[PDB]
Amino acid sequence: KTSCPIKINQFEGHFMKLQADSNYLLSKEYEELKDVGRNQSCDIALLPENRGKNRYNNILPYDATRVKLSSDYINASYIPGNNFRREYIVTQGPLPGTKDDFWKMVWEQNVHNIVMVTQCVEKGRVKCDHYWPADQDSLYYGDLILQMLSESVLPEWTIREFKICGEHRLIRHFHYTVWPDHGVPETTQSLIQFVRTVRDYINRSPGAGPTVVHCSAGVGRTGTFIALDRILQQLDSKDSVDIYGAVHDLRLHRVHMVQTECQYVYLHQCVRDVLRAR
Ligand SMILES: COC(=O)C(Cc1ccccc1)(Cc1ccc(NS(=O)(=O)O)cc1)C(=O)OC
Repeated sequence: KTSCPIKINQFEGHFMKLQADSNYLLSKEYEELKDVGRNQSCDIALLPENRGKNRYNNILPYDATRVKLSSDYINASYIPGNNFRREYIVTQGPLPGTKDDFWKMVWEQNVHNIVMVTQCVEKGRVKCDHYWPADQDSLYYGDLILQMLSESVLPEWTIREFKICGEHRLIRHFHYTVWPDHGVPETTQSLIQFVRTVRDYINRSPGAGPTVVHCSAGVGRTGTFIALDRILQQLDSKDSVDIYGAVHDLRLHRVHMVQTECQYVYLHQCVRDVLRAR
């Protein structure tokens, strides 16, 4: 199994079924995805030299799908989307000691858009280094110089633009700030409108490499972001929605994508609201 495609007109009822008896069928479903991708090794991320480069010792990219730096090690994975095979690069939240590698990756891979769906610290627990500059002052990261051009705060996300000088790119950073680790946003609408805003900018980024998405580990809130990005496009696009198949494809690429069942529920809730409203 692989893809479970649902007719738009059937989605609501189907979601109800999954929801019946304390989420019984949904629990069964989320559970079929448990073993997807589990055949794959992570030997490179385990090399001694790379140990300090992983934020979590049990969240490591598959060798088969990892992003290589042109010492080639970053904790990052290529991920297919609705449209192409290297549609996203998914990564952990940079560490103080990996932020130069992360920006080196952004530069080499031609990325114009970065989506961050973690806070750097939540309730005191560290999640992600503050790997861009505090303000308008420029900073080096390895052999790159970065300047923050602009920073617009909104209630639920902040959009920054960076200028990178390498060996003249404008990078847009999309920071959603109210997504609790291991949890889900307080509403469907907030993330639905964030994704739609991000997709709009990605749509307008002619020539861009992969979109970067990260959270803390780069699995749960990252994977939910991307599964949502994928499915909202199917909804505009198609007579079907494939949530199971989105999450399945993600898992073939990186461990634990969509990391709690409640994130999997929340995906179904978002489709349902978009479909109720239309
Ligand atoms: C050593 O680290 C772990 O075991 C963690 C988080 C954790 C949990 C309990 C105690 C310590 C760390 C790693 C982890 C996994 C998912 C997230 N959420 S995400 O940032 O949205 O992907 C954060 C952190 C985990 O859940 O692995 C499956």
